[PDB]
Formats: sequence, structure tokens, C-alpha cells
Amino acid sequence: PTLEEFFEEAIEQANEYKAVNNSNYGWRALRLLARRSPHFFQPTNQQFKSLPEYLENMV
Amino acid sequence: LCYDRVFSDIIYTVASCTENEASRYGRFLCCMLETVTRWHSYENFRHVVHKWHYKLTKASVHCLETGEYTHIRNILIVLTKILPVLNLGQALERRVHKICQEPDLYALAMGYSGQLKSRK
Repeated sequence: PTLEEFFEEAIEQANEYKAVNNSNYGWRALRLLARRSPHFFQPTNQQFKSLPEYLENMV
Repeated sequence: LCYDRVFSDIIYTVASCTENEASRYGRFLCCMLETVTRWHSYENFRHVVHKWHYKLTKASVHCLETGEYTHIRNILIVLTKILPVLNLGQALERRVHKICQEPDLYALAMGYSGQLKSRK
């Protein structure tokens, strides 16, 4: 979906019953952030406590 | 810089593997890790490899003590693949806690704990 057809909601939704709380989507977002989003392999190194926190900032 | 970036960002790359791509990713990781530990031994290099090991075990405990089924499974098979003091003790304690807290993940955790006890 190339980073915009996939999420389509995270930008429009930004945490009880949101979309960044589901692993079955968070896993695929991490599988999609691998092929694209050059800021993925970027040396952030800020120790984000939870994957939803890291994932929302990368959208 | 390449070795730095490979040893730092280990977390999400490990989390995003389909249960055997974690094996194929741990293979290359252990290969370059044994390369580093081979031509490692030299004081500054000792400090930088200490920092690498520290960041690696920190990411490991961070991914183990939380980060449900996919993360723990991938990091378990990876830690098994890269198996060949305080950091080791902390990792072993966290792995034992995760194992006792528990199916197949428990078997993998017990196998990894046994391998660590043998390689103690």
C-alpha cells in the first residue's frame, strides 16, 4: 500500500480502542516500514517504551 | 558505523520476522558478532564492544520483559542463534521469569535457559 494506502487512519486518529493498539496491524506496519520509510533504520535510540509509541511517531 | 547501526537498532528488525526469518537474521548477526569478537582481541575497541554488548543485552531484556508473543518468540530464537557477567545474569533472570510465567514458547525458553546454563 506504500505508506499511505495502508494506515489511512493513524494520521486521521492522532488509545483504548484505536488502531495502533492491535498487534496484527502493528506487526504489518513493521513489515511495511522495512521496505520503505528511510527513517526506519535511522539511529533514533530514544528508548520508546512501547511499540505503539514508536509506531505512531513513524507515521 | 555499520556495526554500530547493526548492533543498536536490533529491536524492531527482530520483532518483524516470520518465525524463521528470525533464524536467518540471527545467523548473520552471530556471524558478524563472532567476527567482531575475533578481531577484537585495543582499549578503545574494548570500550566500544562493551557498549555494543550493553546495548544488545539492554534491547534484549527490553524486548523480553514485555512485548507479547511475536517479539518474545523472535528474540528467543535469535538469542539461541547468537548464544555462542551482570548482563548475562539479568538476561537469564528475565528469561527464567518469562518461562515460568507461562506452550511452544515455554519449550523454546527452557531450551535457551539450558543452553545458557551449559555455556555459563
